[PDB]
Amino acid sequence: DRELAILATAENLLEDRPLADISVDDLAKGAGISRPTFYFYFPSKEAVLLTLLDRVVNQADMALQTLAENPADTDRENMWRTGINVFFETFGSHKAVTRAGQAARATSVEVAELWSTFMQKWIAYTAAVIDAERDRGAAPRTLPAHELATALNLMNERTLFASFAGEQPSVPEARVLDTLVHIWVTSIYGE
Amino acid sequence: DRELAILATAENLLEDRPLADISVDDLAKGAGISRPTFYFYFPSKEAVLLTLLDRVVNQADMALQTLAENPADTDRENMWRTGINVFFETFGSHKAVTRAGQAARATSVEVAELWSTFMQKWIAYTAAVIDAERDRGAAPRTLPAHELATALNLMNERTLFASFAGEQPSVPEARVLDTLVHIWVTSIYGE
Ligand SMILES: O=C(NCCC(F)(F)F)c1ccc(-c2csc(CNS(=O)(=O)c3ccccc3)n2)cc1
Ligand SMILES: O=C(NCCC(F)(F)F)c1ccc(-c2csc(CNS(=O)(=O)c3ccccc3)n2)cc1
Repeated sequence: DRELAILATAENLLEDRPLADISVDDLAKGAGISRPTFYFYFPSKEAVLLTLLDRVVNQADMALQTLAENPADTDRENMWRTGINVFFETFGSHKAVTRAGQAARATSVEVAELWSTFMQKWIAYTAAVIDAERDRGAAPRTLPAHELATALNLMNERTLFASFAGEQPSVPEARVLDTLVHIWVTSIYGE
Repeated sequence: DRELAILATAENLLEDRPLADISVDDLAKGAGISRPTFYFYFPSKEAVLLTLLDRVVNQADMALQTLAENPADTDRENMWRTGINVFFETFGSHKAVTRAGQAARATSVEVAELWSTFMQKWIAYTAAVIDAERDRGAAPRTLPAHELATALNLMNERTLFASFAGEQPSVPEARVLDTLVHIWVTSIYGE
């Protein structure tokens, strides 16, 4: 639609500059519509970023749902690698939306609440799998599962997103998946 | 001095509202000086937060230097707990400066560079200790030490600061030290 064109324009421009430096007029021009026509689709450029983030977050969530329904046939190291890889590939394929969406957590209650809702969901799912591993005798009962899950999820948020943004310091993007898998597997299966 | 009074006023006000909602006039009034007298001590309210952050960061750094010079007489779990505790206690004793200083990373190159410099230093020291543990045969050679150190340091930044801010999600403050120690010890000593 024109909606999909505004979203694509926003994602393209965000690869060059922050949302602060993008105007409604910029988004309209790229989508081949006028400013008032823009306001028919979105109330604000902040609504455009919220929608972009919502789509990327739901893409990751559905990928993880897909894996949870269809468990891959592998050792525990590859089970966790496959789950972390959802986030690495999904967010790493949308770096500009990731960077801008994280930055908007500071200024938008709707972005903060979106991020908070899905992090809670991914932590609860992490904990449920760690608890399943403990129930079947493959993982030791150490930390409370939900506390362990929370810190591992927060580690992944900061570490993946520092890598994608090329922050100093950061793990290089080509090393970050193996880095996180090591810490997940040792902390989940380690006495 | 009047300098110390401005710094104390800023830290007190930051416990109530963001730097965005604090004026130079607010800082002058609390310190018992006029606005132009304020500008004799600091160029801007942003300089006041930079100085507060610089003092808290250097306090943590010196505490860690103190431990590095005078190694406590304990098992490896208590060695790592004592190091992480520097950050938990130092930043956890200055939550308002922590929150505001992290938020200012987005808008101030000097705050971003301060934070980046010390994180590099703390990661290099982490890696140097992991490498010492590997050299003496107490830790296995798994991940490259500096990559492991980077992800553990970034985990601590996000997890400690989410706890202090009471974010949803977060580990409760009373559980966060034990949570992080578990993940450091298992990931550093785990095959
Ligand atoms: O990174 C994460 N969070 C942070 C997100 C960020 F960074 F902020 F973007 C994150 C990583 C992994 C999981 C997860 C849960 S359970 C599992 C195992 N795979 S599984 O059960 O789906 C599976 C995989 C393969 C075979 C069988 C089951 N992996 C959840 C969250
Ligand atoms: O949390 C950290 N970083 C993130 C900071 C944040 F969160 F962003 F604020 C952080 C935690 C621990 C260390 C560290 C290095 S080495 C050691 C062992 N203790 S030691 O060598 O100093 C020691 C202790 C006791 C006995 C002997 C030696 N601990 C470094 C950094």
